Amino acid sequence: WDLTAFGLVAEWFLAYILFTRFFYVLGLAAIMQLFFSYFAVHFISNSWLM
Amino acid sequence: FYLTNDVSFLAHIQWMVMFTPLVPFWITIAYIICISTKHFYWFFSNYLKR
Amino acid sequence: FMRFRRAFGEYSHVVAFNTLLFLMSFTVLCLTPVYSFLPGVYSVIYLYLT
Amino acid sequence: FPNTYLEGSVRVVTTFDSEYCRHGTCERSEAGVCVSTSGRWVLNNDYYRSLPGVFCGVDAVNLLTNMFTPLIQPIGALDISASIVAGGIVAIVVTCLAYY
Repeated sequence: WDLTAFGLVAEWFLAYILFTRFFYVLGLAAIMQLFFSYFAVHFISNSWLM
Repeated sequence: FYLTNDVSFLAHIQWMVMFTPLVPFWITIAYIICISTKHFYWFFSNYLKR
Repeated sequence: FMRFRRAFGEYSHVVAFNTLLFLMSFTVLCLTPVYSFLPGVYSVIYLYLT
Repeated sequence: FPNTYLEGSVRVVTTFDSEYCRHGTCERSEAGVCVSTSGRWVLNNDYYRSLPGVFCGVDAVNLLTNMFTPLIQPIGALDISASIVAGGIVAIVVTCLAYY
């Protein structure tokens, strides 16, 4: 058996329990990573800085 | 060239950040060659020359 | 390790120069599948530079 | 099919303005001259003048002049072949400056 997902869920739950002002910036980073991984390709062209 | 290295590094970083996306490639390669010749000479002298 | 370090300096002059040649050969090999004339001219220029 | 000036590893094709087609799919191509470093199919239509190793132009002189078009393109157009393009400019610049 494997239980990595349960461990990650427990980590996220314990993070939500220990709520601070800086949880929102981490949630924003996570959702941005998910969004970029989900679509990507479409709106990336030129602009090596981007 | 007529600046101290302490501000020269910041000037080079700012120029590379800002003017890069709107300049021809050969200008950038000439800039890189002119900046890196002073270290290419030292590297060639100390690790390649005879 | 000290004996090997002392002995290495005699062949270091060839070892350092070999790296650039290996990198160029690897780049040419990587660029082969698109420009299928490069291995011919590259061989001639390699022999000329040798 | 259009007329082929050379055949083999290096292929040179000249086409008129017509919907050239073969077994498979059909597309319209503008009149001109096309040359590819590989024996792959080549056309003057869009989506064909984007692939690596494919050169095109209105005429023989126009194609030769347009061969240098990526050289005046802003940086961030080549990924693997950027090294040889950079070297071809670096060598010319360093020679023409440092000697002459």
